[PDB]
Amino acid sequence: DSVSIPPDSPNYIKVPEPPQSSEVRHPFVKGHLPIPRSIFPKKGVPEKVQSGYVNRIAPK
Amino acid sequence: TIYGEVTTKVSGTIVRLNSRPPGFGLRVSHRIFEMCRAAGIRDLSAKFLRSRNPMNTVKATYQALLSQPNPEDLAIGRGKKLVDVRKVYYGGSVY
Amino acid sequence: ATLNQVMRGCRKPQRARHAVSPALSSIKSPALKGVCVKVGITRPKKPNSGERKTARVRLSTGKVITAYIPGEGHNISQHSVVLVRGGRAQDCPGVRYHLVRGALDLAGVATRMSSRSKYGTKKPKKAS
Amino acid sequence: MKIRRLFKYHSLKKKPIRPTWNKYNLYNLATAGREPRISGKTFFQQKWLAKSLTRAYHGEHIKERKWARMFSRRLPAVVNMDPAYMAKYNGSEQAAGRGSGLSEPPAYEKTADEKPAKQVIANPGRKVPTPYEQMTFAPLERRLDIAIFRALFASSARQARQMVVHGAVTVNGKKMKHPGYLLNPGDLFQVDVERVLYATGAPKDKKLLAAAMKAEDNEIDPSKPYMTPWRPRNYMSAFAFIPRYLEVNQNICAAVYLRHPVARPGESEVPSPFSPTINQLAFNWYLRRG
Amino acid sequence: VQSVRRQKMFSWLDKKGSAYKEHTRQGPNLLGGQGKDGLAVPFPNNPYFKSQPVLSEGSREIIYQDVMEKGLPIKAVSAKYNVDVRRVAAVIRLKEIEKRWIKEYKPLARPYARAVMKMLPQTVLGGPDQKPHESINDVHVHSYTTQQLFVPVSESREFTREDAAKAFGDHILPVDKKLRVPELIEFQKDLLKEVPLQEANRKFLNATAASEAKIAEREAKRRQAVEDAITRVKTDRFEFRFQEFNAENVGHDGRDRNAVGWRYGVPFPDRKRSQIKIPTKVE
Amino acid sequence: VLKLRLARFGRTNAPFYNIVVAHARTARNSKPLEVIGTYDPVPKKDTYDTTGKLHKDIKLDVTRAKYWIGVGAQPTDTVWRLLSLVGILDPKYKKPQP
RNA sequence: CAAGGCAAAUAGGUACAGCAGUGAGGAAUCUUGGUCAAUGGGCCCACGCCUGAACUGGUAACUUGGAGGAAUGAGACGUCGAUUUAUCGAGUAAAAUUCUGUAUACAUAUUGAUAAUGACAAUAUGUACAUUUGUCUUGACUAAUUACGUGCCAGCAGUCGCGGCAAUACGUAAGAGACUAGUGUUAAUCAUCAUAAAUAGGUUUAAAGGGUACUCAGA
RNA sequence: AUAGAUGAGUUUGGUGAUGGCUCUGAUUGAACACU
Ligand SMILES: [K+]
Ligand SMILES: [K+]
Ligand SMILES: [K+]
Ligand SMILES: [K+]
Ligand SMILES: [Mg+2]
Ligand SMILES: [Mg+2]
Ligand SMILES: [Mg+2]
Ligand SMILES: [Mg+2]
Ligand SMILES: [Mg+2]
Ligand SMILES: [Mg+2]
Ligand SMILES: [Mg+2]
Ligand SMILES: [Mg+2]
Ligand SMILES: [Mg+2]
Ligand SMILES: [Mg+2]
Ligand SMILES: [Mg+2]
Ligand SMILES: [Mg+2]
Ligand SMILES: [Mg+2]
Ligand SMILES: [Mg+2]
Ligand SMILES: [Mg+2]
Ligand SMILES: [Mg+2]
Repeated sequence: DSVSIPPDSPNYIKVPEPPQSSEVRHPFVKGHLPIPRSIFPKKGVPEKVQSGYVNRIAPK
Repeated sequence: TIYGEVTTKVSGTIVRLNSRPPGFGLRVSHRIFEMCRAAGIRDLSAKFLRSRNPMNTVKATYQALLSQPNPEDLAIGRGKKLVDVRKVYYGGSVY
Repeated sequence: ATLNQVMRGCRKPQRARHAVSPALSSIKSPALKGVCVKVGITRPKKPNSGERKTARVRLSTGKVITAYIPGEGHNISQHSVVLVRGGRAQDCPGVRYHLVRGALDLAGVATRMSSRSKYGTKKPKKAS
Repeated sequence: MKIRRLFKYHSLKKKPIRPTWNKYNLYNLATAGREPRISGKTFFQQKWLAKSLTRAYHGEHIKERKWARMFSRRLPAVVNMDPAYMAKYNGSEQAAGRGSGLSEPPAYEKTADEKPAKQVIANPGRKVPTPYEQMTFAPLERRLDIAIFRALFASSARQARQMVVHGAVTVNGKKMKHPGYLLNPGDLFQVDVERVLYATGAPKDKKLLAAAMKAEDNEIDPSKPYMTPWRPRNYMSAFAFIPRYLEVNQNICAAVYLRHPVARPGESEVPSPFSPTINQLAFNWYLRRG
Repeated sequence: VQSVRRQKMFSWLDKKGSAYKEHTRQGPNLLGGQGKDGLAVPFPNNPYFKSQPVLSEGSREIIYQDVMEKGLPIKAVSAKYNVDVRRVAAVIRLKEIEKRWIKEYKPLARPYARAVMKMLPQTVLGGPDQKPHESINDVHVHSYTTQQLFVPVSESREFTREDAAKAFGDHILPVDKKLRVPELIEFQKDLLKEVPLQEANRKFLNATAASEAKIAEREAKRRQAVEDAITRVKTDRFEFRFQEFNAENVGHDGRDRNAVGWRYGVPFPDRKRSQIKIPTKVE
Repeated sequence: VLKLRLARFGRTNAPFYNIVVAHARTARNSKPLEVIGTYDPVPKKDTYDTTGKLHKDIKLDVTRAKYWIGVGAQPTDTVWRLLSLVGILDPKYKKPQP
């Protein structure tokens, strides 16, 4: 925050709304994104997160 | 609005009236809009199921408004309160 | 029907209804070009009476149909290229099409003032 | 290009109520019929009559297709909760009897007894209807050009639309040139002071000014578009009102869009010159546009 | 010659419509006249729309001093003058803009202000407490709370607002928690316990003053996390802002509303009706 | 060959990019393995800042990008310049001082 | 490798379902542009080269979004059409007056891009400009009227219908009701249609109970 | 996602049913006519 919030911005005074006071219906977004692959197994601690793993598979 | 749902049959003309929340409006056909707008109803949903005979649609609709489930009688019959949830929530009847 | 009868395929598509203009509905086309094989007159059925100006057109698809000529007076004749659209003459049997007035050879009603877009009539431009 | 729909904008024969401060409009509003004739009309003839009357005022400058989808079946409302009631009662008494509370004797017995029964416990201000039907055209109250006209910064909804299109309005300190911008709760729109004084000021008359050449307070300045000293437009008081979803500040010609218009029990916040009977038919028309 | 319809107009416009040509009184002068509740009706055919009063110029200043000089919490100034917190926050923003103009020597529209304020009804916050400006306890009618439910329960159950909230839904709250100044309930409960008014007011200020501390603390930590995620690299021309995010939060099927990136497998909606192509948020 | 590159999206005269992990020999805008972030080339300006300074908004999952650079991903020249500013790689080009 | 088409004959190429473009077919769908500046890709130690991928200019109301002007306007004691020739309308409409400077034009700056490279354009600011109406309907469904002409003729028609000499339904005139840079029509799809009913139908007399019930599979 | 469920014309001397047809709503990578 380099420039102070002027009195024109709606964020000049923060007055949070009470819960369940709005029912805005967001529109369904079309399209999808590629699901990033998993790098570790879902059970157990893999050898990839050990102490000397990088120094073993990428020596100097 | 009316109490709950009602379905009346008059000689192959079935009418189904449903109670709707406030602000729903009279989303009903033309002849039911007149009867509701005259009796003081403002939120209702109707549906003809079998026949749309002009005469029997008015007789079945009028008979349905006179055969609504009375919560005061349903409670004494079963021996249990039928609490008006919307009345307890706002502390009184919000017309 | 029972759940077993439905599982075996009792529900089938309802029998198709014939279209008003089959030559156009069959191929999803809004209009078709054709040559006039004959230009004559058709007689309405029982209730109505008069002479309906019709034309036997050979569509570009090969079908020969009978089209109604809307308006008062026409310009087409034998061996005349005209555009055909849907819609039928209700009192004429077999006349299941109309001819477009602003078509290739068929001209629009010249002395037309109301509903000119229906008869392919340019504006008189008398004001300009 | 003047379209055919704007020819008789203030017809004294048709008497359409328009969103402006014109003197011909004031006469049509004052002499409007107490109730349109819907005695023997069919359901369609009633919905079309109500749609024509209301659309002559609400969103007059918006196409029928754009408003057909801008129309929303969601009529917001609020209820007033008295802290004094919620602090003394937990709502159980409202479920006494058989679920709907105790029964009170009929009206033809109360007055018969000289002693009036004790006041029934309930939240104050209940059993009063809410005018939901009057909120049919609430979505229009969110457009920027309309909010400017409701803040009394313009003499008409069309004049306010020109202030926006001509870069004279500033929302949240940023220039806004889209009259269709839908204000959000908390937005602060500001109009140029010069355009407000001309829009709401009196016309610049040369004949009267010609006599005032030489013959807190203000002075004369013929180098301005409005007549000096600035005085309010004629008949402006008949249209002077600010709804409660706006917080206007005339010193700087700025206003804040506090919230969206809502319906309260016994009150509506949508300025509409038509009765619930007409707003109920207009609402029923736009359910299926037929 | 003028048509008879114009002749009737100017006749009415000079005899009965002359009272509106110029505003000489102090207050609203509308066609509908004073209503049954003391408020002016602008349109006679719509009795429900009324000309609600406005905060007078003096009242706006009083609100500015209590929130800026005296440092009282907004919830306290709201409950004190019966002004909604959303309006109190607006009166301050608008007043701050005046101080800018007065400081920058900009001329205020004083002629327009005075002439218009006379046309509108006004409330004077201070000595004369005639009526509250507005209801500060209006709760929003939630869709779930609008349904007609008649729940069967035992003949002698104590069905409270907590039980009613659950009858509408599992996630619904009672109106006791949907207030903008919920401290008023705890304040009213003190009076029931025969607590002196002077002490009840003390607990109310400390309650509101303490609630705003948490709100101001949440916002501070929030904005901090928004900055800790941004890496600002200054180049010779611009300042590159690298915002960090978790690229794995795309949902179980890749269709997540809050996912970051131009989604694949979707054409342009630029040919669809009711397509919004103007800014929807001027932040 | 895995590459950290940009997928040009947006409209005419309104460029918008996706930072993606895709095989080199594939279509530019084909569905990649992952979307690491976005990149907007047109510099923006703070709303209430009258100083005239501009900036560029770039969303990047640095943790996910470091893993791919570690296993042998080859970022393009544009993505290389971005990754060098955040402080992951060394610049490939520099302004000659002489 | 074979075959037919085009080219080729002592040859052995070609197939535009790569971009632009032509002919044909069709109711019907566009430029034989610029640049590798941006993004991507091939080759290269490097520099660099190539890219009808791509980015950009062009054509079409095909669609969507936006603009396409606001305020004042009372006796020009003028005009026009009906008609209870003095009533009802055109009509605040016009003229005129006071303002704005929207699309757009021009100019400056910034930006798309940086190690360097800008084909083309966006955004911002300043100055300047007030520019079209079109189309359908008008018996009922379905919002909206008369007069004349025509006389089961000419024609209208989505459904029911209209027209046979005093037609609100045809044609013309005026008015009125609507949408509007679009408006109608044709074609198609969903919904209407519990009108193939899983959710959720029905079969005495209206479409629909098998001539019969012992029985394998199946429920 | 808790507001979302609607009809109209037309068979009969007449009435109530059965059952199609058409209109009312939304739309198109549309075409045509008048613009
Ligand atoms: K039926
Ligand atoms: K080609
Ligand atoms: K390149
Ligand atoms: K009939
Ligand atoms: Mg027939
Ligand atoms: Mg006409
Ligand atoms: Mg080929
Ligand atoms: Mg051809
Ligand atoms: Mg490259
Ligand atoms: Mg190299
Ligand atoms: Mg401009
Ligand atoms: Mg290069
Ligand atoms: Mg009618
Ligand atoms: Mg016609
Ligand atoms: Mg006619
Ligand atoms: Mg358009
Ligand atoms: Mg049998
Ligand atoms: Mg047999
Ligand atoms: Mg048999
Ligand atoms: Mg019989």
